[PDB]
Amino acid sequence: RELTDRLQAETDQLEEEKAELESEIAELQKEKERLEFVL
Amino acid sequence: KLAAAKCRNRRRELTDRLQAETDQLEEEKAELESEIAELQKEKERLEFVL
Repeated sequence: RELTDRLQAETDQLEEEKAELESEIAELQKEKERLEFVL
Repeated sequence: KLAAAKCRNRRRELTDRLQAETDQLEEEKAELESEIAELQKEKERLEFVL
């Protein structure tokens, strides 16, 4: 289980970055929607 | 009429740029999802053999 943990630790890193991207996407869409629908 | 069309195009320009940025982030997210898959694909090869 030693070689598998380095893999999982790198998976964890990528998952944080992915969550950061999803957070940016949602915020930009909220802004887009603000402009589109005039809110 | 033409002046109203200018403000419209400027916002439509802005909303398009917000969408072009979104598409870029979505591409980046897709690349991250590949790398994750390739890593889990190996965590299973090893865990399988081990």
